[PDB]
Amino acid sequence: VNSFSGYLKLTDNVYIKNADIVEEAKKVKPTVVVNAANVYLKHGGGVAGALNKATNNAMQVESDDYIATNGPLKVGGSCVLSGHNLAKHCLHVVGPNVNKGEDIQLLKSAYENFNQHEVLLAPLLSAGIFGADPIHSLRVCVDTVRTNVYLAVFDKNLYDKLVSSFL
Ligand SMILES: Cc1c(Cl)cc(S(=O)(=O)NNC(=O)c2ccccc2O)cc1Cl
Repeated sequence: VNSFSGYLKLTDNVYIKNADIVEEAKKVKPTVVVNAANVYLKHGGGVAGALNKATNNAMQVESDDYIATNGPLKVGGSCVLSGHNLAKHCLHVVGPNVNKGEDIQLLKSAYENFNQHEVLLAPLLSAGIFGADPIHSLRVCVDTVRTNVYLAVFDKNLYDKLVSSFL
């Protein structure tokens, strides 16, 4: 039993809801919140911009030190950093950005990072400003992630579309 509330059960381990991931994280304080990161951990917009704003820019400060030490992530890769006031940990995961021309096949590799964590609050990877079809992202999520994933979808119209088309 965990503290997530109001989710629709899509599969054995995947749950989906219309929610602002920032507000969901602040309320649930999950062990792991997933950020829709880029390879530079520059949290300017989209989900990353919103998560970073909620930490009063502390996520960005921590991230800049991480990059200065380690260099950029790989597309499809991840790193674990602090969750600040939102979660115990933040798993920064880089899905391919379609508005950059990156290979959508890397979306499966990106979701594989979720399997290192028993329970996660997460957005759909590569959705939104990353340019991929959120329906496809959901399919890859369900077919790749084996741990318990709670997907927060900000847009109510998109949430409704995501449920009604799910196979
Ligand atoms: C960067 C990013 C990611 Cl990676 C994931 C999500 S989401 O999982 O909340 N889905 N939402 C959408 O695709 C969307 C599309 C068109 C208009 C509004 C939308 O909200 C949002 C964002 Cl901005």
